[PDB]
Amino acid sequence: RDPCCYHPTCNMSNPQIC
Repeated sequence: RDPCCYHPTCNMSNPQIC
């Protein structure tokens, strides 16, 4: 998966992935 989507805040900061 995208690295950030395993790390909430990261993907909150990148809705796009997750």
